[PDB]
Amino acid sequence: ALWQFNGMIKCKIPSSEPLLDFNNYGCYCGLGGSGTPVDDLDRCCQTHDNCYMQAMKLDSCKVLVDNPYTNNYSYSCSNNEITCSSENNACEAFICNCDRNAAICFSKVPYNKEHKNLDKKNC
Ligand SMILES: [Ca+2]
Repeated sequence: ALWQFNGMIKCKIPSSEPLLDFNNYGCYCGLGGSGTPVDDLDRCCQTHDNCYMQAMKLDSCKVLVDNPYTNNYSYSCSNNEITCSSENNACEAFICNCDRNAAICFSKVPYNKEHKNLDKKNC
């Protein structure tokens, strides 16, 4: 869910408030997304959106009424490393991996303040 995703990002970027820093960034970081990613961070978000769409296609996820945003899963942050739990059932395990991948992606690319709250006229 959103609360676990927030924590994974802070796990990799301890100085951030991910729900403030990465929401509404580019054409893809935030709800929805279309167009050509504006930079590599925006591309991390595009990949993440695709991952969520893929999760949605899984039989296992289609059984739950809960979408990725509210679907809770278990993970730990230790020494700034993220570990998705073996106790997650298939859907939750898939979503946890989508989240883990984006958090690490976010921690490896430049952050461009001029892409924050981007006019979706660029998308
Ligand atoms: Ca998005």
